[PDB]
Amino acid sequence: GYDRHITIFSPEGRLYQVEYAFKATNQTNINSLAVRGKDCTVVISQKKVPDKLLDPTTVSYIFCISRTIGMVVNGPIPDARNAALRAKAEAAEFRYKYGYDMPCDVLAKRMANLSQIYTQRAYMRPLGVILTFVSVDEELGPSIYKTDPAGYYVGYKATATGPKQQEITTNLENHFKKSKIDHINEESWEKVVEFAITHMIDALGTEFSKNDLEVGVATKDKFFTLSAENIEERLVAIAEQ
Amino acid sequence: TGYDLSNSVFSPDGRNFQVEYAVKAVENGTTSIGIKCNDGVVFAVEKLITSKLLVPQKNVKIQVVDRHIGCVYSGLIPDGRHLVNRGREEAASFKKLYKTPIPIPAFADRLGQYVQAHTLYNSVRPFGVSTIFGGVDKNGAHLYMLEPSGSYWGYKGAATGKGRQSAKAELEKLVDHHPEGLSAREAVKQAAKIIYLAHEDNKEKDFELEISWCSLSETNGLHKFVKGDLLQEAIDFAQKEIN
Amino acid sequence: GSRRYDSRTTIFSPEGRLYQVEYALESISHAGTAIGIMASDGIVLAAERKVTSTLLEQDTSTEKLYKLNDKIAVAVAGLTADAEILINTARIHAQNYLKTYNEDIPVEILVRRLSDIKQGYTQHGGLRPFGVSFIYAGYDDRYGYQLYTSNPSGNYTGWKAISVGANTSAAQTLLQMDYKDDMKVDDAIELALKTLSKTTDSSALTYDRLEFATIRKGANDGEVYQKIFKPQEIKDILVKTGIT
Amino acid sequence: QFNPYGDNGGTILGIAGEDFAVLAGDTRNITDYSINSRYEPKVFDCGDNIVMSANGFAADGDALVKRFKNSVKWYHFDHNDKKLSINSAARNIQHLLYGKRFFPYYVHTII
Amino acid sequence: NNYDGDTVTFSPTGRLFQVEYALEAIKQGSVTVGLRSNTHAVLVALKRNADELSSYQKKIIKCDEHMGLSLAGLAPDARVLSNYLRQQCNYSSLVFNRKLAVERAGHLLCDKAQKNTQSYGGRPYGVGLLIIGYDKSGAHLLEFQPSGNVTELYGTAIGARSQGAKTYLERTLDTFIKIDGNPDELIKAGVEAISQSLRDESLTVDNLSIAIVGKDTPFTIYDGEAVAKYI
Amino acid sequence: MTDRYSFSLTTFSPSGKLGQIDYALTAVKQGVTSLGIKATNGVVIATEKKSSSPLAMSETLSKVSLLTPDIGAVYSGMGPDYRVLVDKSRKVAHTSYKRIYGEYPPTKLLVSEVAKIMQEATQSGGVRPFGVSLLIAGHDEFNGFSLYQVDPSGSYFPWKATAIGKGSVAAKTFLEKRWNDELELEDAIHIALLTLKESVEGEFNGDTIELAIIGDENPDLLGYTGIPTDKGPRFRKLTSQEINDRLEAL
Amino acid sequence: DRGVSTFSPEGRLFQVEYSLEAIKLGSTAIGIATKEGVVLGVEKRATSPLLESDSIEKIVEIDRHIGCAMSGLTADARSMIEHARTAAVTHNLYYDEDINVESLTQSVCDLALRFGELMSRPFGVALLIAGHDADDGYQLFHAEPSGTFYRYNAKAIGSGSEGAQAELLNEWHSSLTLKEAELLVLKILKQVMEEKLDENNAQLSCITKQDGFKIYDNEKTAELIKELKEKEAAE
Amino acid sequence: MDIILGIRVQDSVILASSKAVTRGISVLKDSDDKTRQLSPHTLMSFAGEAGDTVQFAEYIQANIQLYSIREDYELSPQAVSSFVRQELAKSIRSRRPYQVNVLIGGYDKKKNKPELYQIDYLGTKVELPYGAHGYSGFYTFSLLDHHYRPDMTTEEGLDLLKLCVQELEKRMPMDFKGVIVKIVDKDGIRQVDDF
Amino acid sequence: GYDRALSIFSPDGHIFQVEYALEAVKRGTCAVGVKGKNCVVLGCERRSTLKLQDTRITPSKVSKIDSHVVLSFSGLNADSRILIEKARVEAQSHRLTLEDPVTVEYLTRYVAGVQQRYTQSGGVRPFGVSTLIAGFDPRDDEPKLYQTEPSGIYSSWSAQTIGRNSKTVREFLEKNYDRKEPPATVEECVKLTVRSLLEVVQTGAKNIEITVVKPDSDIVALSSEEINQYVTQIEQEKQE
Ligand SMILES: [Cl-]
Ligand SMILES: [Mg+2]
Repeated sequence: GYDRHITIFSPEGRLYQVEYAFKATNQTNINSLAVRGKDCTVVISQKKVPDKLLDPTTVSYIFCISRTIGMVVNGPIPDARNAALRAKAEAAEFRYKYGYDMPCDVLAKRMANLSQIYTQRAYMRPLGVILTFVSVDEELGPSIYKTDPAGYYVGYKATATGPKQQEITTNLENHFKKSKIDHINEESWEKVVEFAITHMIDALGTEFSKNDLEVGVATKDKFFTLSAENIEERLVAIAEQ
Repeated sequence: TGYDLSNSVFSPDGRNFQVEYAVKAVENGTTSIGIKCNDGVVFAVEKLITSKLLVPQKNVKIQVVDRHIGCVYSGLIPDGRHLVNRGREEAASFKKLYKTPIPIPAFADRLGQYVQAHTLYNSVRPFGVSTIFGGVDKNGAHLYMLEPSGSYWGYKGAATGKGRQSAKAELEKLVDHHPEGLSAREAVKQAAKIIYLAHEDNKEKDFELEISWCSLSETNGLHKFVKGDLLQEAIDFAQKEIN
Repeated sequence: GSRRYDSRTTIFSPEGRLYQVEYALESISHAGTAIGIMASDGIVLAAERKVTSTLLEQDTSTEKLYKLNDKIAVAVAGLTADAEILINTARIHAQNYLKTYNEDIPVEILVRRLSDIKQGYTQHGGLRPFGVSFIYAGYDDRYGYQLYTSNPSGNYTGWKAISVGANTSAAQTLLQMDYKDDMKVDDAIELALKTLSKTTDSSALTYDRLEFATIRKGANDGEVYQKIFKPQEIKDILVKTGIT
Repeated sequence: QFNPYGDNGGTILGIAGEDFAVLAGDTRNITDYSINSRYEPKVFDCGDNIVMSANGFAADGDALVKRFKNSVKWYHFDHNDKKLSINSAARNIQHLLYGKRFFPYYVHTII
Repeated sequence: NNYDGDTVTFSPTGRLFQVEYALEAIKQGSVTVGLRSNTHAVLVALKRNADELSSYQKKIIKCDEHMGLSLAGLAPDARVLSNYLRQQCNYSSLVFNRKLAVERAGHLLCDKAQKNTQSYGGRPYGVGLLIIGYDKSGAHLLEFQPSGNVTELYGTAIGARSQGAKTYLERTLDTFIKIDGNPDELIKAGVEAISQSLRDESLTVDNLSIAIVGKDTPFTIYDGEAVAKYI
Repeated sequence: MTDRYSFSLTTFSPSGKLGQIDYALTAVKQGVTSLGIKATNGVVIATEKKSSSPLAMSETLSKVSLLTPDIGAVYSGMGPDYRVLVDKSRKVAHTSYKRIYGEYPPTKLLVSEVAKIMQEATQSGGVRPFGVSLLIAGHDEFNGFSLYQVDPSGSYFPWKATAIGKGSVAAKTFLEKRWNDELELEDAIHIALLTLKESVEGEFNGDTIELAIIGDENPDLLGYTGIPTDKGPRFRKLTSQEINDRLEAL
Repeated sequence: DRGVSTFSPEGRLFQVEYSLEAIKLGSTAIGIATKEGVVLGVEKRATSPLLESDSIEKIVEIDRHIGCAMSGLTADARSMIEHARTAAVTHNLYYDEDINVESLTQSVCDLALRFGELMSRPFGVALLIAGHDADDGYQLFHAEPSGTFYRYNAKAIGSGSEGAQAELLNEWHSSLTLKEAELLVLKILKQVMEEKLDENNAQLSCITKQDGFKIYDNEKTAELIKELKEKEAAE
Repeated sequence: MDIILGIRVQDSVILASSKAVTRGISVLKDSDDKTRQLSPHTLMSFAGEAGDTVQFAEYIQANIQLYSIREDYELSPQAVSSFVRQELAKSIRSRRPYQVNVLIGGYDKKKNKPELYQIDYLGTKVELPYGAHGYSGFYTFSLLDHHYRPDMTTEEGLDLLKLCVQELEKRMPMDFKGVIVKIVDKDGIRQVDDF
Repeated sequence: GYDRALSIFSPDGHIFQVEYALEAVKRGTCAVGVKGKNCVVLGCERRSTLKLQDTRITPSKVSKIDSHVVLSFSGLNADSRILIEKARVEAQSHRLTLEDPVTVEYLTRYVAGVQQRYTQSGGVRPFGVSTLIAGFDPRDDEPKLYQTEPSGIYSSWSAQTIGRNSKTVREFLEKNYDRKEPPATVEECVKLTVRSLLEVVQTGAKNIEITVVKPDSDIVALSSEEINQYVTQIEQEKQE
């Protein structure tokens, strides 16, 4: 059964290598979440540092692709960094060739097309990662676009990724049923981060310290990650309410 | 099955068994460590004296990259040399274009991406080494450890090889007992002790100690080998602690 | 490495056969039958479309019969997509010859080159062969009217009447029975249709499941005309011979 | 425009006896009207009892001698330390020189 | 078993079987011995013949005036590697007017052998080499294995029954290391060392091959009647 | 390193089957139902927008794609394979035609170029076939309106009307009853919506249905005025609101 | 399947070892080196009586001072001979001299291992390269597809090799004349050959310093065959 | 090289080509045949740059002979001339173009008609009743305009050709050492030995 | 490029791909070559399961490589065209550089070398073809007949056959062909060639092709009636 080793069709029209790449996604056992505000897009991810000898500042699955675009990865770090470096190069080249900053959705498509090539061409394996791209696009506004090893991609009102993704997904679905809108109706990004953390706490059922989380925030003309103290300040605000 | 016969093939778990098999070659190799300190890093390695016929001090395993980065590894020694040769090419092209010497995090990703590239195709074999490396740059001291998968992180202390668990346990005690920091000269002495303690897991053949270090104050930010009086002082410190 | 997954398309069996060529021929044996009949004053090409659907657009469709130049046409049996690759190559080859020598390409030369391409895919490159058999119908001033066939092996032969695709065994027996050398085009038209009508796997032979073409000297004085039959023209010729 | 050649002057002289041979050359190296060196040798022992000089443009002369010395070395490796005969050396040098027929070594060579 | 089809495949215990099989070709090869003092370095090689009508396979190759090796295993692979060493030694001379350090010679061989163990299609070198040389830091002896591993030693031996000579040198270490300014005595110690690997056969005139390099001695090989002194 | 897969991954089996093409067709069978109907004065192509999640914005994912101003495409099977085919199809329309002749290719020839690309994935080294079937609707001056189906093999067939994917067998039978040669475009849109309701299970509205037409020229969608010969694209994607209007009088 | 350049567990290249089996199936070729010259002789082995035996070219000139006899898949030898001839002539062009027999053999043996995944497989032919040069005199070399070559005083290759080699072991001494060596090749060929030895199914050749490499006529070999039979009957 | 002429009459094509090969101030040869038989009924004469002429002629000859063997069929003079023109048309935009002018005289066996083609080094082809390359044309064209008739015999064509050679021998600056004359007709190619 | 080593050695020292190519030759229609005192004759079988053929345009079994050399074959027909084309190109190239047509030996040696190259080149399979190459060297009246095979070996033959049932016709030729006295005339040589094919063929109608080659580029193919006369004459003498 060599049709399960390379990316060719099985008798039932399936690509097993692609399906097994999807299972590599959860190998880190980390859950991510992304939501949109009025002016911003917030992404949050669990941060697990098991080894005491690790330098916790270097342990990260969130990446600054360009000034405007941020990317969080669900999957092993080597493939995550492979994807990040390529996305950075693609975003830079786009700006040089076409004279404007690469949009979040266009980068997502480009990376998705690359992923598609690995599902069709035999010598290249799929990357075992799910890439969630976030920005505040100058045309489309707050944006979340997500790519997988199949080469599939789509925009999102909000999204979640990881082992307990379904619990987070339904938690967010129920909120948007209630609020009757496509986003978090909130002025400051600080409170959108608070929303994101609060709803992750409810869905996963765990409490978070400052070092258990990792936060990325996209605003107009910049994407940035929060420090431990920025998150701690944010956790204190949730607790006092 | 047959998922483990070819590199870059995902198993039904989502694993690349060929990379995990390369890790076994690393686990088989001699012990090597890295200790981050106040203003730099210290590297040390176990050299098994196979025979009396081995010339002492003349089978050097620790390698320098550029002038400010030290690299040490455990597993297939030739694979480690190939990786350093690439590292030197990467560091040379960085300095050529950007003038400044390559930063350690920048350098770490250059090796990471190259090792990760050897998990993408069935026409190449994964690297049979875990590489501990680091140095001093504009932002201070950095220690890294890189694995056959291309996975790397920053470390306070790092260890790999046959005596990795013994060394890790000893490293964890140093991190706990010295929260404010460990000095460069202390780290050299501790490195010696930890190699001697980690030698208990490889005690058939007796061994030769080799240490190197980068420190902003002690070596002026450059990579140097610990030799002569400072080496013997570290050996004596290690000898006193085992007894 | 990649050796593991190589089918080895260009090798011999222990018996001295080319596996892939033999299996490509097996593929072609399920394709709709195509018949060529060469008369003294023209050539007929007849072909059966593969199980037609009632909602298929019949008039603006081309599956079996293709034009290579003004003097040469081909009937296809096998994978259409593969045939189109080869047809465009053959079309280009004909124009290269015309550009070079200022003369229309002799039929055999075009056939040989197309057959040499197929041969290449069986001897080198490690690729699968083209799953296609052609019937070439054409005219030149050296040999006059000519019928050829080529198959995935790259071997070609000349014929007075020939069939490719499905039920060739039965079709060839029927052609061998009723064919004679002093035959006219209009008689060959009738023979072609009668043969398909008996060898068809369908219940009854109808206009919508046929492609038809003639190459006559029926133009005005010493010149050749290609006629790719329209749906209504096939309907009329089918009534005229008394099949429907 | 860049001129890749120059004239370093000097002169050389070879004479052959019955059981010996001499190859002489002055030690002066010049450019235009200046003296570069009063002692810059240009007659070299190349091994196998072969002496050589390539006078004219010194850079091309040094390059040629360097290549022939290296040619002698590889002749030993490839042919079981066989002594390179003077006639065989000569023919080898022809191929070195002619190899640059369309960008010549500006030298008069004597062995 | 299932992991020895090519060099690109690791076994479940982390072994490279094609490299190990290449290592096996060395064990089948005829014995050769290396040893050095502070002033000189010596290679001693037992040559092998096909039969009495054949010549004895030449084991020792010269790389430069100051460096050379002895081989054990596939002789054509030794020819490729020795040729590479000749070029590297020669590059160092032409470009830098510098004799190639014996340590760098080893590093270059290691890296060349390694590339063949990590790529599909190729194969490991099927030969082991003992490189001797005299450079700016005195006399040297190296042991090359086609895994890539190169090792600097006082003395060693490779080939069939090389453990006999290797044990002898391990005992004699303190004696032969101090044979300074005496070529013939250092060779004698090497000839006595290789004699510990002999079974049924003894050292004859067209069987023994000796090479030496040192302080005021270019790399020179002795065969035939020139080695009759040491029998 | 390097692509060592220089050999065919699709080969003939002893029975004469091309396994990978058959298996690609099986992947198309699993795919969501899409259809196309040709009218006298237009063509309609339609499909269901299968949403992966309710949090996902299905507007951002376009199953019906403009290839040229007068040609549109829809698919059934693997979405990523379709997306790259659309990219290549758009580009080939320029490189192999518009940059030569100064005008857009006719439907049949663009279809032929797409078919060629899909055939090469069936024979070239180190690749699998595309896991999609396309329905390409288009108009050109000399051929008028046309509708084509393109399969993983690279074979293409012109259709009066057809369906592909999940419930294609039932959908084709439905279309055979309703189709005639005198259908106006609005009648074809009506039948398309009826046919598609059979295969769709969940919600059936303008937000879950994607539908486009090849009809009259749209000067309002051109973007400029002044050139009389340039009259605008015949391809138009129906809006969510425009679909719901026709679902009331269903 | 498996790689072309793969090692066996015993430390040998599979393909090289399999090519050696092909060489054992080949027709017998014998070479004997003396101080008066080197003799080369081969079994022609015509597959049918209708085949014109004089067209069987298994002994071949490389240069005036170097000859060559082959055994195994003889079609594979053509490109080896072509390379040898070019190497010999090219060296004469570059150095105005004859090329050493050993250096020629080494150049041929460099082709041997240039196979893998360069050509697709090793050569299926062994060569006996006989010649003369001023330095090492009369020489005989056995060049294998392993890339290895041994110098020999005498050597047999092909199907009757192990039986002929044992015979050459006893018969060869350092004072053999050329005439003695010619008869010895004919004697040993007649022993190991299936069909009865004559001038048509066996061929002799030699290389001497004075006359260079010469293939013998069927008339000349026939007289040596007749001389051989008389000498064996004489005791 | 220098003088090549061609005359197409009723039933044949006649090619006259100068015998002199000059380099510098020396006539090296006075019996040179500046022509190659491309096929049994097709002859090509040539003139131009030294070396290029023969190299080109023989290259064309080899290609036509290869075609003949492959198809067991003689290419028509028109077909050969078109092939030759295309080769020159490629050549002119090459790194180093063939500087060769040719006349192609052939008898088409299918049409039963003689044909004369004039092709210059640029790839400029024309079918003509009479043709010339180089300075020859400046005398012969006007002479043939006057004396040529389309229905002439081969013998009349040879007298007409004698008239051209006489004029060239009178008014040309260089000594071209007479001409080799060859006739191409239904029976193939033959050389006139006494001219 | 496709690199795979398809022709490789097996444990017993055989190259199976080359040997399987010989099986393709054994499947092919029979071809025979007989050389007389002043001529060579090439006889060829044509299988009679193919009726409704057009013999005018169907590729002939004997091919001219030059005006003085011919090539017949047994095995894969498509493969033979590639060898014939290369041989024809080399024939013209030889005339161009040497100013002399090829010898029959040289042309054979070239074709055989091409066949050999395809037995140790990566990505290719051997030619499933054996050839009989016959003719007369330039300015020479001695007949030449050579054989080649997929492995690349070649040799000269007084008479030889290849293809299916070739072992039967080789048996016939081995007793009927006298080396001391070959067929003195054209008629004798053609008759012996036709006789040898009649051991295998079936009927002597449109199943036998005969091509006679004589010195100085004198090659002619016999027609049906001309061959049928030999068939009629042989059968009447047989009934005895
Ligand atoms: Cl893209
Ligand atoms: Mg002109």
